Amino acid sequence: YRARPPPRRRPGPRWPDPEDLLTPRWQLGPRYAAKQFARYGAASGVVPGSLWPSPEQLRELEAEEREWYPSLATMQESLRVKQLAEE
Amino acid sequence: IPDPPKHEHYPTPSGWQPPRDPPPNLPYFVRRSRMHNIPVYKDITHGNRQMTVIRKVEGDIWALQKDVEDFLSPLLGKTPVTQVNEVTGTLRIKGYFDQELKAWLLEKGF
Amino acid sequence: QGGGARALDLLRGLPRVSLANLKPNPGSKKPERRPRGRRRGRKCGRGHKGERQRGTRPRLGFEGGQTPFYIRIPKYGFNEGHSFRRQYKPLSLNRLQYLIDLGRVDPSQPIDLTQLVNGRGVTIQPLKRDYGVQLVEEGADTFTAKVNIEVQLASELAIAAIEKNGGVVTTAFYDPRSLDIVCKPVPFFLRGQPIPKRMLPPEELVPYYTDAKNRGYLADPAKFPEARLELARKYGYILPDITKDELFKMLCTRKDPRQIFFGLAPGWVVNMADKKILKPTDENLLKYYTS
Amino acid sequence: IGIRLTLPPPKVVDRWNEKRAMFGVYDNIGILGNFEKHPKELIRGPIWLRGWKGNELQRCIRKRKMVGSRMFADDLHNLNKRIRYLYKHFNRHGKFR
Amino acid sequence: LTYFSARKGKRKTVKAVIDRFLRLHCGLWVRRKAGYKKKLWKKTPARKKRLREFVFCNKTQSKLLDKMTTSFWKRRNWYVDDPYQKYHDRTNLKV
Amino acid sequence: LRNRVTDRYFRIQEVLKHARHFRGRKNRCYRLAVRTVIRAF
Amino acid sequence: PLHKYPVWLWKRLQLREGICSRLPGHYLRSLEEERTPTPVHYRPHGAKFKINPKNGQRERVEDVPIPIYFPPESQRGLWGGEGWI
Amino acid sequence: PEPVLRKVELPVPTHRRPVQAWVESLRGFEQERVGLADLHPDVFATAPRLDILHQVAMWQKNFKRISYAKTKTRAEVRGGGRKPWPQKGTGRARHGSIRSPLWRGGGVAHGPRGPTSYYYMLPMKVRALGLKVALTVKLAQDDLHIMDSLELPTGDPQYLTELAHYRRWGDSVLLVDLTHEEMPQSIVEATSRLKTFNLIPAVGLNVHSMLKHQTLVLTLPTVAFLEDKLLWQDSRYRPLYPFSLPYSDFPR
RNA sequence: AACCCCUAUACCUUCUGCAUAAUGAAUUAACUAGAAAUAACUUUGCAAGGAGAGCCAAAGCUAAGACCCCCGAAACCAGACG
Ligand SMILES: [K+]
Ligand SMILES: [K+]
Ligand SMILES: [K+]
Ligand SMILES: [Mg+2]
Ligand SMILES: [Mg+2]
Ligand SMILES: [Mg+2]
Ligand SMILES: [Mg+2]
Ligand SMILES: [Mg+2]
Ligand SMILES: [Mg+2]
Repeated sequence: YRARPPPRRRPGPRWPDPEDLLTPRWQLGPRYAAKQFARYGAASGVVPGSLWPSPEQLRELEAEEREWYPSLATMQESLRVKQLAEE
Repeated sequence: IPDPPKHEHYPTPSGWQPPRDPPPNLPYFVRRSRMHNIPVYKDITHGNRQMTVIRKVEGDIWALQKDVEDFLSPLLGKTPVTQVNEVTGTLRIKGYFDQELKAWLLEKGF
Repeated sequence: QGGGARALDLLRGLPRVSLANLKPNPGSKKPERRPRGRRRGRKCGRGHKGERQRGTRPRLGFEGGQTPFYIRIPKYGFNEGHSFRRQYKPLSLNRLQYLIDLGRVDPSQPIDLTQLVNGRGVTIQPLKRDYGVQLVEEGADTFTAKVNIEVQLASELAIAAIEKNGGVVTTAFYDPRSLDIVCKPVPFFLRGQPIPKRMLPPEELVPYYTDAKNRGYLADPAKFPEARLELARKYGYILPDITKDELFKMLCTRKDPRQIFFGLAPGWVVNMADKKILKPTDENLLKYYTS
Repeated sequence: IGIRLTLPPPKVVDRWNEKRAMFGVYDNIGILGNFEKHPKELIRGPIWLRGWKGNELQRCIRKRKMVGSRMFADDLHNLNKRIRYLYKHFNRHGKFR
Repeated sequence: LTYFSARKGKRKTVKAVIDRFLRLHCGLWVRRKAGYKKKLWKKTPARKKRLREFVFCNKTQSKLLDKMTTSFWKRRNWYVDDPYQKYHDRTNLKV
Repeated sequence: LRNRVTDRYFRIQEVLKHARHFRGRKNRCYRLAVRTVIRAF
Repeated sequence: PLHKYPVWLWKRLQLREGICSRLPGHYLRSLEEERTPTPVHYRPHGAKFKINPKNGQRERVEDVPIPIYFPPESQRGLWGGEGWI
Repeated sequence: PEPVLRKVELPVPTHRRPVQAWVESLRGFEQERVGLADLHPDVFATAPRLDILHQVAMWQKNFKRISYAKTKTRAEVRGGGRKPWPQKGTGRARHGSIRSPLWRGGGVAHGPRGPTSYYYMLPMKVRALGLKVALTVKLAQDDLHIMDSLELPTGDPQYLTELAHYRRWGDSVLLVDLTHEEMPQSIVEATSRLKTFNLIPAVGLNVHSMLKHQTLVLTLPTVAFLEDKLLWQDSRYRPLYPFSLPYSDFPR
């Protein structure tokens, strides 16, 4: 006999049907397309502009940053005030 | 793993020496590990069985055993207890002798 | 010269190795014990009645009703908040020197987490709450290499050993996300995400990293000359002039505080497939990543 | 009684049919193929058992997790009872604690 | 104990043990003494001082506390300024 | 894999071979013969 | 044996077949859309992250609605989204 | 005809010397001794580790085994819910259900509970060492033959059969070309009609096939491929992430 | 020399202890009962690293081998049927 062709990794991006009800919902997000771009680059077919946050997303990133990640001066100011009370 | 750079003076600050070239003229050979160190390891079982293993031995391992018997007899005051594993090219000694054996194999050209 | 060749030539005169004359190594296949026959059947090792023979003895730690040992000891916060304590993989000056002597870390270029991980010098586990490497002093007497090294914590004596040899050391903070990326860049690039910004320290760590005595990466550069002079007086060496060295440009290389990688800015997408880098030019995005 | 009175039909084995002759081919597909595929990707069988092993409680838990939404009602009910049964057995009974 | 969880098929840690005992990486377990905060007015200073010690467990208890905790609780940690850091490794211990 | 004993006949005869000269049902019925053959040995 | 499709998808598969398939798209969109109801009988967090007072760490928080029972009589009136608890 | 002289590409340990094999051809019946090939001693002259062959052979035989045997327990046999007769009074043995494992038609107490997997993974380095050992053993027992190519004068199987008989190649021969796509059509036609002469690409080599066939035939390109792949495992760092992701020097 | 002679208190379970006049068993056939972690040990691999991301490492670490039964209540609850 001769051996069957070696099992090979099917090349190129795998884009699933966004209509088939049995497609995993994780294979249909923008994050999945971002991984396809990273693996195959321009051959993916992903518009690179979709890789950065959109204006509404950018507003949400900056809001969560302001609330939870204070500036250097604010943290230094907080340490100064806290240090005086202890002293 | 990168091959070690050439150094003007040996041993290096860390203490590393390369194997001697040409290889020593002995019946056995001790190859260095993939990281270029001498393959002497201490081993422990039962919480109390201190053992030193010499690995990666080529050639006649029964000659290496005799040499290790003669090197370590004065230090112990008696013949060391050893296992010779011809299949795996491994010598096993009862007791911790990793530092002495390393310095001694390094002075042989291995 | 001996046993090695003596085995291959001893194989020439033996039957062919086939699937019919193989066997496991002696001592590798302990036999199974089955409850059959006189020795192992009958009561089968389970004893006679009680709970044990019937398989119904109480849980572990139960003592028959006496208030158990593990319950009558008082609660004490030995392990309280263990999961929010920061851990630092120690890097010894013995281990650093050894990595350089074996060629696994390159002292001719800046050394940060990526170079130590890639040289397999340290193993960082951000998921186990590692916050980076602490440079520990062990091996300071015999350390001779001059390096530009960036760690997260460093001992004064470790700093003295670096700076006595003409090297530079800075302590820099990495948040757990930035730390995970700096430790394994390739997996992050395979996510197709813009390079994030390195976050600032939390308050409790701001004093450490704005202090020149720790060579903190947010510390005032004008205060470094004095602090480097103090350790030289303390430990009795003459501080070298590193501005005179030919590698001085290399010794000065420091990442921007918001920067994870040398030469790459926040907001860039690395295209490893085409070996390209995509930079956004939108003002709102560009302002976000430089802030 | 209980022992057959004639020899059973003789069993002929083709030691060189295509399945036997090629058995094991590509088991080194990773180390010989630049690790593009793992040998576990050659395993064919239930979706919940490919490249994975466990005791019977783990298998039942794993099958319930992965295909349980697709199981027939009688089979899913038996699996629920089997998990509960093995849960009590492995956690509460036995010689060793 | 839970030898096999219903969700993960894994053994579970008894959290009672985590709240009372400290595991050193060498395999020793450290506890407080029972009753060190009870009725101090009737206990002598020598007794009070004994009650304030951090003490080691015996082999049987160590083996028991090892079985009631999973592997996570036996890993080497590198906490910064750990008060117990020097107690994690043994020195000059024969057999 | 269902494994069943297939040569039980021969296991039985090994006892019955020594019981053939006994009297009664303990010269043919294994349950009875096995006890009297052990006692005989 | 296994079903090809998870059982919980069976009702959705039905909407792709028969008369339901031929229903207007805008109506079929309304069915699928399962918007969160306004909180009525529970007080929402108001934030996605909160500081855990016990250990002082920022943890994520989620709003889990309270199951509401609407008696058939409520379908003739206007209860403002209130029901039985 | 200039000899085909193959030298080893990868550096050989100074203390060791290469081993050698005749280079042969399948273009004629007597076309042995077409050249002389150096072989890397660490791949073709490693310690004969039959215990490692058994490890790897058993991992191949079992790691992909899924058992589909299954029995019903007393919980799963039809019916059997009610207590057959009262606990006391009848003079019968006491029974809780007619599908206990004591009853005919009852459940199975400790039967197979498939589907059952047998998956496990020998460390990669052990799996690579088993390949070297099998190669070392084939050479050492004169069951290895290096060819320059696998081209035949014809695609007729009888020729390949007669050629093996003439050269004393045994009953089973394992042909290894470098690539599936670039196999000569002649050897493809001959081996497809045969049962004991099996043609595989280099990536399909394995301990179970090398042990099953008596004779192992390798083209010279295959040898270089094998030396490269197997000696890589001896000099590699511990991984930082799967070797399928980009590395500095890998692949090639 | 079949028997006569001599020696010889079925078996299982259960017990301090059973020829026990304590349990179970007419007999034959078939069926009918030890399932797995923690650690350790043994045997390989690689080794200040190991592991085919994660996890461990102050000779470790990977892999493997080897380990924890059967039948039995009176009940309790839910939904049907009378
Ligand atoms: K009696
Ligand atoms: K009695
Ligand atoms: K009685
Ligand atoms: Mg009766
Ligand atoms: Mg009594
Ligand atoms: Mg009786
Ligand atoms: Mg009784
Ligand atoms: Mg009776
Ligand atoms: Mg109740």
